Formats: sequence, structure tokens, C-alpha cells
Amino acid sequence: GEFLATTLERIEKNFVITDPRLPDNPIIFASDSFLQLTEYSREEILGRNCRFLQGPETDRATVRKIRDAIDNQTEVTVQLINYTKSGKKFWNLFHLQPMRDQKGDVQYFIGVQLDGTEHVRDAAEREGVMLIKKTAENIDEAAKEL
Ligand SMILES: *[C@@]12=NC3=[C]C([C])=C([C])[C]=C3N([C][C]([O])[C]([O])[C]([O])[C]OP([O])([O])=O)C1=NC(=O)[N]C2=O
Repeated sequence: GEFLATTLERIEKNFVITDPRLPDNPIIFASDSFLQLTEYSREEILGRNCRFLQGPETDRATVRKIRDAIDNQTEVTVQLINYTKSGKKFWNLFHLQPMRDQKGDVQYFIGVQLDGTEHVRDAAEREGVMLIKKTAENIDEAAKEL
């Protein structure tokens, strides 16, 4: 269909990239795995703020932690309930970090989502955060020259 995946978006990891220069910090790249998890097509996601994944059981306190991170241009790692297109719930161990250019200005934000069936703690939380941070570092490389 529309918006065939770029090579970046075929990286076998769940992430999105947003452009904070664009009204409402919208998604501009979304990986195939993100599409698969969320049940949206790429055309349905692009140019939208990622908050469309939130729903009734999403903890708004947690959403404010993300808002504040973006506002302060800093990373955050949180867990929150998200919803697919068809309204199926999933937990999202979510890591955000800015991507900076060669003058240290924030160019994009990188978001990595690890979907799970439950809030994780201890070993599962640690291994999850290990995974999403390593992924974010990989994408910071991948995205640098877009
Ligand atoms: C979404 N992932 C995600 C990825 C990036 C790179 C960015 C910048 C944001 C997200 N969001 C958070 C959302 O877009 C928004 O920043 C928050 O809702 C806070 O702002 P508001 O204006 O709504 O108070 C993500 N949100 C999700 O729920 N799930 C993700 O995967």
C-alpha cells in the first residue's frame, strides 16, 4: 500500500521517529514492527502524534512523564498501557530519547516500544530496558544522516 517502508523502517525493531519541527511532534518514520504491533498501516500513522495509542486505562500520570521529558529534551523510560487499532490492550515499555545533530540541537525524537502482556519488574524490566536502550542507540546511528 502507501508509504512503502524505507530501509530504516525495515530495521527489525519496534520504533518510530518524530520531527518536533513539524505542528504537534508527529511520527515521520514508523518501523514495520510498529505497524504490526499497532495494527495501523503506515499511511494511518504518519503525520500523527503517537498519543493516538493511548486509551481509557492509560495512566495519565505516566503520559505526563513523557510530556515533561520531551519538553526538557531528555530521555525517559516508562511503562504504560497502549491500544491497537482494534482496541486490544498492551503494555508498552517505552524509551524516548532525542537525536541530536552535529551542533547538538535536537533534530528528531526516537521512540522504542517493547510490547508486553503485563507491567514488568526486576529481571524482565532490566532485560527489556537493556533491549530498548540498545535499540535506541542503534537508531540514533541509523537516523543520524536522514
Ligand atoms: C508513543 N511513542 C512516542 C515516540 C516518540 C518518539 C515520541 C516523541 C512520543 C511518543 N509518544 C508520546 C506522545 O506522542 C506524547 O508525547 C505524550 O502523549 C505526551 O504528550 P501529550 O501532549 O499527549 O500530553 C508515545 N505515546 C504512546 O502512548 N505510545 C508510544 O509508543
